[PDB]
Amino acid sequence: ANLWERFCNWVTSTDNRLYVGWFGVIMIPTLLAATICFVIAFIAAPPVDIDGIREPVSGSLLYGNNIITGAVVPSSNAIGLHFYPIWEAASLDEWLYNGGPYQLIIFHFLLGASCYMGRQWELSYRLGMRPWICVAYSAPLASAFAVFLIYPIGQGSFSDGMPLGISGTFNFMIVFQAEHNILMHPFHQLGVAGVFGGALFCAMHGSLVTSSLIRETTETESANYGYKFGQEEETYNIVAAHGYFGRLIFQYASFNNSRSLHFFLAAWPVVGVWFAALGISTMAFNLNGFNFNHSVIDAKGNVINTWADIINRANLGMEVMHERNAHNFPLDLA
Amino acid sequence: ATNRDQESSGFAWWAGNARLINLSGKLLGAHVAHAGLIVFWAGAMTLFELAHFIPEKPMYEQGLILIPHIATLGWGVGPGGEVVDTFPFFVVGVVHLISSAVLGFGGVYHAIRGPETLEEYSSFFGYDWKDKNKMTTILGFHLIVLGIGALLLVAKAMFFGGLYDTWAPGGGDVRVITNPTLDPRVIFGYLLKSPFGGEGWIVSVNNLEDVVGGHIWIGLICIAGGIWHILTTPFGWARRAFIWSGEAYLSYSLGALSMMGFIATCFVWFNNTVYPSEFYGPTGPEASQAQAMTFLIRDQKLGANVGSAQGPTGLGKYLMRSPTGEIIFGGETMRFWDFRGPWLEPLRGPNGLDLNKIKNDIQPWQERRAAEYMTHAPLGSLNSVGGVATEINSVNFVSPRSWLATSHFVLAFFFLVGHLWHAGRARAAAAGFEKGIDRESEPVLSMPSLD
Amino acid sequence: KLPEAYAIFDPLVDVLPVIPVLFLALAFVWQAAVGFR
Amino acid sequence: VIAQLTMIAMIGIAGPMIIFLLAVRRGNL
Amino acid sequence: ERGWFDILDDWLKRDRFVFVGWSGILLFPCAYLALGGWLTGTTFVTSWYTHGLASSYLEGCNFLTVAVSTPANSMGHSLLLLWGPEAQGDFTRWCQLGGLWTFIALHGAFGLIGFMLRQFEIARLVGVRPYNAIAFSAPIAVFVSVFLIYPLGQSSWFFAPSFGVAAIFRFLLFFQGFHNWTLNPFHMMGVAGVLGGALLCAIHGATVENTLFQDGEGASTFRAFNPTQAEETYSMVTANRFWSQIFGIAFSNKRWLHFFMLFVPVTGLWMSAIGVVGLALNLRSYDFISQEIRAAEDPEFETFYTKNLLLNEGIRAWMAPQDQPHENFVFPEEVLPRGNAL
Amino acid sequence: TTGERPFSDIITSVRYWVIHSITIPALFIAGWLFVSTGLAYDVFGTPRPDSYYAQEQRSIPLVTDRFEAKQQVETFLEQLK
Amino acid sequence: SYPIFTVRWVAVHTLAVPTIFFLGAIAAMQFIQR
Amino acid sequence: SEGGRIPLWIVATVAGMGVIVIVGLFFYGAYAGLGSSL
Amino acid sequence: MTILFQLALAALVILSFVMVIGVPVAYASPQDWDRSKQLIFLGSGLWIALVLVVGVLNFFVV
Ligand code: CLA
Ligand code: CLA
Ligand code: CLA
Ligand code: CLA
Ligand code: CLA
Ligand SMILES: CC1=C(/C=C/C(C)=C/C=C/C(C)=C/C=C/C=C(C)/C=C/C=C(C)/C=C/C2=C(C)CCCC2(C)C)C(C)(C)CCC1
Ligand SMILES: CC1=C(/C=C/C(C)=C/C=C/C(C)=C/C=C/C=C(C)/C=C/C=C(C)/C=C/C2=C(C)CCCC2(C)C)C(C)(C)CCC1
Ligand SMILES: CC1=C(/C=C/C(C)=C/C=C/C(C)=C/C=C/C=C(C)/C=C/C=C(C)/C=C/C2=C(C)CCCC2(C)C)C(C)(C)CCC1
Ligand SMILES: CC1=C(/C=C/C(C)=C/C=C/C(C)=C/C=C/C=C(C)/C=C/C=C(C)/C=C/C2=C(C)CCCC2(C)C)C(C)(C)CCC1
Ligand code: OEX
Ligand SMILES: [Ca+2]
Ligand SMILES: [Cl-]
Ligand SMILES: [Cl-]
Ligand SMILES: [Fe+2]
Ligand SMILES: [Mg+2]
Repeated sequence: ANLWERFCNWVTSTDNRLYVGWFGVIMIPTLLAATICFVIAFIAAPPVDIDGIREPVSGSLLYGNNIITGAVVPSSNAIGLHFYPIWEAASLDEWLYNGGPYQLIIFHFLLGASCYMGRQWELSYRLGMRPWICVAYSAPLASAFAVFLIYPIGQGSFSDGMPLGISGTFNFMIVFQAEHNILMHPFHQLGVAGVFGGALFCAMHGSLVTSSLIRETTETESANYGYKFGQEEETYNIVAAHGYFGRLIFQYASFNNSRSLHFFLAAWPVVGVWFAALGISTMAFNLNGFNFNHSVIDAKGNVINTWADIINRANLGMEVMHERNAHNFPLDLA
Repeated sequence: ATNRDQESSGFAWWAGNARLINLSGKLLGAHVAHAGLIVFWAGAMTLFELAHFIPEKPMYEQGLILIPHIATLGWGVGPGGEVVDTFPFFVVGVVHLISSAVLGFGGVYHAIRGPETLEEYSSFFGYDWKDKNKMTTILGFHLIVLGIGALLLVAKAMFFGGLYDTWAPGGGDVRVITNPTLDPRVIFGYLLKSPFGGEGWIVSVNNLEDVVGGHIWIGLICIAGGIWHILTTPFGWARRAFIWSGEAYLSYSLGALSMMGFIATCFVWFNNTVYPSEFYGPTGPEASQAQAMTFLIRDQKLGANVGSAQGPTGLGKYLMRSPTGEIIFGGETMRFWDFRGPWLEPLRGPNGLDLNKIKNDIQPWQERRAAEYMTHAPLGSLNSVGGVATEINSVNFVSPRSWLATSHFVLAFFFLVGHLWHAGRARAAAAGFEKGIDRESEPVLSMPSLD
Repeated sequence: KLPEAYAIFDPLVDVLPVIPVLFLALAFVWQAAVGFR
Repeated sequence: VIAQLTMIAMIGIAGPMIIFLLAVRRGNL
Repeated sequence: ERGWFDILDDWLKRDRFVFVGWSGILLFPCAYLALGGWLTGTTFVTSWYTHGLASSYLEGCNFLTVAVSTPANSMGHSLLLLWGPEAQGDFTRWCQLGGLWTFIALHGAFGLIGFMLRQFEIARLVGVRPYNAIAFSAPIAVFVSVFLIYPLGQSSWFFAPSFGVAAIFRFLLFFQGFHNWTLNPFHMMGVAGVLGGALLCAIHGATVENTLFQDGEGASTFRAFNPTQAEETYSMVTANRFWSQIFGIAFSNKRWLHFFMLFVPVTGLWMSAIGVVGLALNLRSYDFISQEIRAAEDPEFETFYTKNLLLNEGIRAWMAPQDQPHENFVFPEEVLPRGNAL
Repeated sequence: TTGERPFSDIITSVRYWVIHSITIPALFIAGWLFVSTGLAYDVFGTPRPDSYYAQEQRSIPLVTDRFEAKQQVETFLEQLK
Repeated sequence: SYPIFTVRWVAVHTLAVPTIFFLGAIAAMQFIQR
Repeated sequence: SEGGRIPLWIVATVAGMGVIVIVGLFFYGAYAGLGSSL
Repeated sequence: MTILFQLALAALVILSFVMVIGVPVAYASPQDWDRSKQLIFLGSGLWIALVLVVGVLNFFVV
């Protein structure tokens, strides 16, 4: 074998402790750059003029933040969707003021995480597996694309991308509610059904398999020792599990087929989260939640408030207060 | 009934169309019948739009997406995009609707009556997915067809009345394109432009000369490529790079359509040339700029000196500099300074927005347009209540730009998913493990431990 | 509006665009008839 | 309104009628 | 021994389409009434006298905006029994006073007890370990903390969640503006357990479906499984190698994997419940004191934390007069907090 | 199976549909009339569109006393003239 | 061959009977004008 | 009486069409009368 | 010409409905295919004729 042939054999080797592969050739450097920049920025970055109004917001630990308040702050509204790599700045000091780290991080991250998804297909192929784990990962990935790329595109600025920080995330959520009434949007509602249901079914499946473990141990040892890695025989009794759950509800509401059950476990959260991602990605173009403001009117024409109108009052509070020095004109159009 | 249950086909009802992979006749029917559905919708939706259409309201106040496509081609409209004749819309709708019956007829025939496979019937129409030469030949036919389609657009623009030109001197109007851009430096230059702000890759195309010239190129490229693929078979390197199966080819096309979907989303969101704001409403960037313009006009009429007016932050309230110094509108719309539109451009000088032009040259038609666009911003609820999320019920409006961007993002996204699903499946099926791991030949069991 | 001669077909025209959706639903009726075999 | 609901009734039944007629006649479903 | 008790026991535990049991005697009436009460209220019943809201299909609400709303604040924590001193046996007045709220909450609570008893009862009869019932303690801790303990620490049932889609959304936004509930590490642990549970659900389902053994000839692989089969339907060994190489670690023990799937969302929900118990008393994680001291002295110091409090202050001022009508709030235009222009 | 008649047997039988082509429409119509006669408003105490406010009133009839809450509502209802 | 009035029968009708009544009520509501 | 007389695919199609009609009416009602905002 | 037009179009609609049900049923029916094939041929030629008739008469009624 020549050098290229050998290199290819190593890259695609099924024997590396962590699989590299061709997607990994892009994933490794991009994820390392994003990680390193993030860590350094989160600790040490100076304040960033997120809203382009010369009002710098401090995100880093050394500049007065704790783990909860800290963030890498989105790039300046003055930049908008302009590409702002380090070399476009006159200095690192300028780059930092304008939120250059945010762009470097999210672009390397999105590239790296897309390659992470490809890499999941890639290894499944090398191991002779079925290929669709990567399709499940497309759900959180799509969600990351929605908040870091698609929303900024629709609104015309990376300053409206989700901040890389715990409190910045909450800021993004509250402002999103004000501007899109996301709670009243059916795609976010499907998302909630996806994650509440995902958690429910996770607990359900956990509890049912755990409930029907076949006795292989004594009381002075963990029942976990009753299963040995790679054993051929199933470790629980699915017939007893189905016997239980089918009586809890009724026979035909319970799965007796493990393949069907596990498919449902994959599908429910993944589809819901795809809708969550699509909610963000379509509210990115301002097709917003249901608006029933003043929908109910009496015989004279008096407005009779519903809970929708109370939501509206909360939303107004968010709207009027957010970015309190950034608006000069009466309508918030992006 | 051949292959029409799970036992014989290996595919459950919910994967029923996979039963068609190797039945070229029935599969032709599926495809032709489906092309029928697309043509049916195009026709029926147009007639529906026309029946609901009030000529003196803007199209974008009327939930129209198809009439705007016809109007952009220069049919049925005059100066400013005003509707002068609805008959071209009627023709487009009827002719599609009639054509769909024909396609539906052929589809139904092939699907349930005609020969199930075409190979024994004809060597020309029959095909084996794994026959690389036959695959590239059929691909070749379709590329020629597509090239002719692109030249049909060129024909309309140059020889059959022209296209609607929002940029036309003295105001938007239908205009014949006599000098299409042929220079490959300009045409392919778009393809190498950054997709980021102020650049916008192909989405930045801003004049009909470039649009028409692009389609001349694309028409010729597609016909040349089609001939190429009829006359050649795939080279060795291509043979070793791809999976050669029906499902693989589907996956490649799903990937391509996904890409196109996202591009179309950005096209309708930002571009106001091939999506004239007269027909589709203002872009998000456009309406935000139009707001700044509106209040600059209002306050300047009241006596404000808008050049020297310092806002609360220290930046100009109405006017400020972009990061490269151009004079731009201020407030949040600073992000939208790359916006360009016929109503704004007359105020633009070498250095950006010109203060002397602003002070002296703003015409009533500009005030009207800015007010119109500001109050038809592409924001609205799912139940079509126009405006911000906290707005009260009153205005029944969601911009066609929002409808078209959101729908196409959703479609493009699910098509990326379909690409991954089918590409991963095509690989596994080709290698022979799509149904699971062979218990007596589990690959991992022959591999050394990781530790 | 449609040209006046066709006005009587307004109610029909209002319904036509939804017909494609009926084809998807039809696939399910058909499959139900053959027992989703 | 009556005219619109009659149309979607004839159009709506067309599909299920095709299947029904074929099932009665032992057609090639 | 063969008395009436044992004969009743026999009938209760008959193997039928819908199992009954001794637990059924509690469960079925309480669940039926809770659900029936909700459907009845959302269909026909107003919130005009308790909230100044329409809340039923009868009044013109849709599925998103209908609710059975909490009683007026002036009711305090009244049980609001139909025969109690407020309604005095008058069914109509009882509806107008919010009696259906305590009706649904209380039958709901006893119904949940019945459901968990049902889980125990069936597990015992079938001979399985009662981990499903144990896991259900999380839903119960949430229901009890949010619908009972929270309003009990507040002024009245008025501030419990109203049973409705939009009403619940209002409850979320109230907790943001008033409690800064996103900042609370007990809610944060809840979020991690819910999202972590959804993650585990998806990843485990996908891993099993993608490490399946070929056990049939069909390209649709569901039929190639038999409930009574002894063998694992998928390869733990291949799954383990995949994740070890992709992510760095992998499950190797199926019993642990499935216990963890119980542990994560169950623990999350229990954590969120503890935070809500604090909120019953306004014992919030509202502020970081060091942040406030700095920001008060330094008008250039700004974080996403200070930004979110401004949002909260807007929520409170803008929503309180209509959301808390018993307070008779009148906030003149001039006092309302607003940024520039908006 | 648990001994009850299969649902698919029941709902594909003529007798089921003889019974239920009566009982289902009967229930639906009874529900309809419960609303159309106005009885629903009376049973539950829900305001009709003309009964939220007196002609010139813009204040909500909020219950403000726990033990005289019944009388308060009755007083609010009287004031609708 | 099969019983008619079972626990299952009762359970089914406790739900189905009010559901149809309610659907008729809600249908009627769609014609209420202020 | 006899199970099977009315094919299950017809029962499903008719019941399904019934559900579409009633839900459709509810959506019509969102635009007319109470709750229409008008 | 409005009498000719308005009924030719009604006849177009009516025949389309007949064809929409008739063509697939015929295609999938076991017996009477000989009688069916000619009727489908007839219906198709007549459908095409009616389209052209409506198309021409359009301009004498609009
Ligand atoms: C665009 C939608 C679409 C199209 C074009 C097709 C096409 C096809 N499918 Mg798929 N399918 C679909 C969606 C579609 N399918 C969906 C959504 C599902 C899930 C429910 C399925 C599940 C499925 C299964 C399980 C199978 C198919 C099969 C087939 C083929 C044979 C059908 C047959 O034998 O009919 C028999 C039915 C009849 C004779 C009844 C009448 C049907 C006709 C076509 C209706 C025409 C109505 C129309 C209004 C008439 C207009 C005529 C006018 C122009 C004159 C056919 C090529 C079969 C196949 O693969 O065989 C090898 C097969 O087994 N499909
Ligand atoms: C590109 C697709 C597209 C776009 C952008 C539009 C856009 C528009 N249409 Mg048109 N139309 C379409 C396709 C489209 N339509 C189709 C397929 C039909 C046949 C049913 C119609 C028939 C039609 C009629 C009859 C009317 C419109 C009208 C309208 C306007 C208002 C829409 C509205 O209120 O939505 C309401 C929103 C919804 C109903 C929600 C849709 C959500 C879907 C179900 C989610 C899809 C998710 C995904 C694809 C599924 C994947 C599942 C996953 C698990 C794989 C708007 C301009 C109205 C108008 O104003 O005309 C002048 C009008 O009356 N349309
Ligand atoms: C992609 C579309 C397509 C393809 C590849 C085929 C292919 C085939 N067809 Mg089907 N069919 C179609 C669509 C298609 N058909 C449509 C739309 C209809 C309704 C009109 C039919 C109805 C039909 C019937 C009734 C029969 C066939 C038959 C055949 C076979 C022989 C055809 C032949 O000898 O032509 C030789 C070439 C000619 C006769 C000259 C073609 C003239 C064309 C129309 C000129 C216009 C071309 C133009 C570019 C089209 C643009 C359309 C675009 C706008 C959509 C062959 C397998 C036969 C069969 O399968 O035998 C058992 C047969 O009996 N077809
Ligand atoms: C539907 C359109 C279509 C499709 C599906 C194909 C399919 C095929 N072509 Mg054909 N071709 C077409 C149209 C098409 N062609 C046209 C219009 C022309 C005239 C220009 C040609 C001229 C042509 C030639 C000369 C050759 C092919 C070849 C091939 C084969 C391999 C192609 C390949 O490896 O791509 C993958 C692409 C590459 C490996 C190029 C480099 C990839 C870069 C890095 C991607 C950059 C793009 C990126 C996504 C961003 C886009 C913007 C960018 C421009 C900045 C395959 C059968 C080969 C063949 O075997 O001939 C028989 C071959 O030699 N085609
Ligand atoms: C197991 C089923 C069950 C359970 C646990 C409950 C529980 C409850 N109901 Mg519900 N209810 C049920 C079934 C049930 N109900 C049924 C089947 C109906 C239809 C009739 C109702 C209709 C209903 C209504 C309309 C209301 C309730 C209400 C209540 C609450 C107060 C009840 C109370 O104070 O009783 C007190 C009585 C007991 C606890 C029984 C004690 C039995 C002892 C051990 C025997 C001693 C009695 C003795 C012989 C009498 C001698 C007295 C003498 C000195 C005069 C509580 C949540 C109220 C509520 O929800 O308000 C918000 C309310 O208004 N229920
Ligand atoms: C294969 C298949 C399928 C499918 C199918 C299809 C897809 C089809 C189609 C189809 C089609 C696609 C069709 C069609 C049609 C059409 C028509 C039939 C037409 C017509 C028209 C007319 C008649 C007209 C008229 C008019 C005029 C002229 C003017 C104005 C007015 C009016 C509108 C009146 C399914 C899924 C079921 C499944 C099984 C298989
Ligand atoms: C019309 C127009 C125009 C133009 C245009 C054009 C001229 C174009 C184009 C175009 C083009 C010219 C394109 C393209 C492309 C391409 C692609 C899309 C690709 C791809 C690829 C791939 C997919 C690959 C793959 C792979 C790899 C990478 C590795 C190995 C393996 C494989 C093979 C798998 C303009 C703008 C001026 C204006 C307006 C209009
Ligand atoms: C243009 C035109 C036309 C056309 C037509 C057509 C083309 C039609 C069609 C049609 C169709 C195409 C139809 C259909 C249908 C359908 C349906 C109606 C359905 C359904 C369904 C359902 C309801 C389902 C259900 C179900 C099942 C079966 C199973 C499982 C479960 C469920 C429940 C999901 C005419 C002639 C008028 C004339 C003039 C113009
Ligand atoms: C409260 C009360 C009571 C009771 C009551 C009850 C128990 C009731 C019931 C009731 C009921 C039991 C009702 C109901 C109902 C219902 C309904 C109203 C329904 C519905 C529905 C629907 C509408 C559906 C739909 C849907 C869905 C959800 C799914 C998917 C699709 C769809 C969209 C189809 C008593 C007398 C003791 C006493 C006092 C109080
Ligand atoms: O940057 Mn961040 O948040 Ca989207 O809306 Mn306009 O811009 Mn600002 O206000 Mn609202
Ligand atoms: Ca009235
Ligand atoms: Cl903010
Ligand atoms: Cl602004
Ligand atoms: Fe499992
Ligand atoms: Mg209504």
